[PDB]
Amino acid sequence: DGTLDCISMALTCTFNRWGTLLAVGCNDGRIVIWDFLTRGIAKIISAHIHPVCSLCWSRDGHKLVSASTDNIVSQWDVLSGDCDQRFRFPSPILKVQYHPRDQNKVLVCPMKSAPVMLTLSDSKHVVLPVDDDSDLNVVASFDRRGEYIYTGNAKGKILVLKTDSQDLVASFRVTTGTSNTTAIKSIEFARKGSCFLINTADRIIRVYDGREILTCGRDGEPEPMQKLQDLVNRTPWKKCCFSGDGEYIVAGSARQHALYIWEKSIGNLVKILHGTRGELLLDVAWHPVRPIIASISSGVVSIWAQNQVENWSAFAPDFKELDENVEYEE
Amino acid sequence: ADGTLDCISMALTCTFNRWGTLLAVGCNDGRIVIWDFLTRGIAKIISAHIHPVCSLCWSRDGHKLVSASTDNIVSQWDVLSGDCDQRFRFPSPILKVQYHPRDQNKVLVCPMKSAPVMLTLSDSKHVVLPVDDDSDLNVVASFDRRGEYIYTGNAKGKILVLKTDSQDLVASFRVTTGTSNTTAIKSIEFARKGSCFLINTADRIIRVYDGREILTCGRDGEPEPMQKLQDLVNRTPWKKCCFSGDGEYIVAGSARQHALYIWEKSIGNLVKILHGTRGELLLDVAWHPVRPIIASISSGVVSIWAQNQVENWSAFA
Amino acid sequence: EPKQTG
Repeated sequence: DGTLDCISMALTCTFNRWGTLLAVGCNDGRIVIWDFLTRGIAKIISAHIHPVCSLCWSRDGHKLVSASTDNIVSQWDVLSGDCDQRFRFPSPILKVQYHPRDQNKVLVCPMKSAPVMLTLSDSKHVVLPVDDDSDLNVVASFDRRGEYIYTGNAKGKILVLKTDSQDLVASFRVTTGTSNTTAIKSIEFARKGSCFLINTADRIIRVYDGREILTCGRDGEPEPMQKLQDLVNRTPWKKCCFSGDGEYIVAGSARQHALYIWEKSIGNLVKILHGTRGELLLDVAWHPVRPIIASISSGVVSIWAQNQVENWSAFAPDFKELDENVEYEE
Repeated sequence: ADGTLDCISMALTCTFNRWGTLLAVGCNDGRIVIWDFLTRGIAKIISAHIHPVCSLCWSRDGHKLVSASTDNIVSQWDVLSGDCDQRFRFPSPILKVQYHPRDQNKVLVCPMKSAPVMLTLSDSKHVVLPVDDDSDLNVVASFDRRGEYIYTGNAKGKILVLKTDSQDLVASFRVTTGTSNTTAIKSIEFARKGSCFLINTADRIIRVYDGREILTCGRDGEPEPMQKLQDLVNRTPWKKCCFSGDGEYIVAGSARQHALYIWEKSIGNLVKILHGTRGELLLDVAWHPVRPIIASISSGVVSIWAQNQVENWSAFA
Repeated sequence: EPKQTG
């Protein structure tokens, strides 16, 4: 729908809180920050020697936290390019995430270890509790306010811990209807409200109200607000997330390079965006405050946007853009 | 044969919101078009005036737009809904409307014939500001950056600095030519960083002052401008000028060629000229508050001039 | 001191 020609070997991407900038982690170990206002590069960071597989913006928009494949986790100053701090873990890192209300805390999700929460100023840490003991593969997410941490393991068990104490305050196993378990591949929260979604190995996206889970308490059976799946092709989902307002959900099918978009409330498929057929889908993000979606496939970023009813059905004045490509400088 | 020429709008005036995600554009048909930098298309259209809108200003919080038409009507618009919040009828036309940069309950209106007026909108009191010598034909004015002072300038080159709340004269001076004649003050613009501002005068010289030096000087001072900027080759007069977002550059639109001149403020040096399509009349210019982007309106068409940082790579097959 | 045009 319009790809970015200035960025190559894209691997992961995330918007800042206002969606003026797009941080793009790349296969060459660089973070390239693209600017929605100038439609050009804002900042390049030489961040690793190994591919950048995970990024997260601090709430104040000044810091980036990244993870390599060398098991390094670094915090960057987006203005200066400087590395404020750097941690090396045993085993590789799936996910890094700032505490949403406190950028001194970051959550790390290692491959074979339990999840770890750090504080950057005092280089202290917590390893978080774990249910099946042989969890090994566990993913975790702060909730929208950062007062709880949700985890999911390979056996379909969701722990709800309180971020300060790490105390189990709610839990439930996610059901295949049958009774067989199903692995949790990711947990994502809406930017507005209390809803979150779970991507699972049975290829059904489950939408839950966070409060519905707290009420159900320890070892509950909360029922999903919504169950999203593709019953034609039974497609697996590479990545899912909410719209910034939280009432739509996009999920990327790598298998058929397409993005499905449902309504969260009612549940019906609203539309499917098809990219080229050669390419493999790597990442998807939804703009925090606009009907814009970013896609990475085969190292190319694609922006999908939606303008309102007008744009010439309204006989508006003409807009022309004159762009002056200049060389990136620090 | 014709048809769509009848209803397509001409842009006449434009202004960025505080973060430069939105460009508000006023048109000949009274509409206000809100253009979105993030999606690169129109977000909203406000059906605002019966007549061309000529002045526009965004509130600090981004939710309200104040606008002036050729009806001598000053309206406040709620941008999310598109509803009018409040309307004023003036006698004589309006040159300029401006929100107080820190308190959007106050609006400065500059009528052509009259002296400038400051509205409080929670309750609609106005209060005329003082004017010297009563050449009150063509008084221009502007809040300074934080809105503690209003700066006025008249057709005889007299600049007053007034306290905003108390309205009391705290500094003044008179801008003269190299021949000790006065020249008319055509516009006043403050930068978004620092305390410098600029004036466009009828003698085709943009003067840059430090507002700190001017308060220091007090009533009937002689402060000298930090910079005097002008077309040395063609002596073009200036339709409109303003600072870059950080205050280090000044753009100035030629009233006689579709051309934008850009100087570095500190050393007064002219670094580039943007030539629009030949033959068009330049109507407005705005520098983006936080980016190297300039919007300009000429012959009803909006132009976005943007620098885009790229790397040198390109394809080989 | 450049110039750009169009």
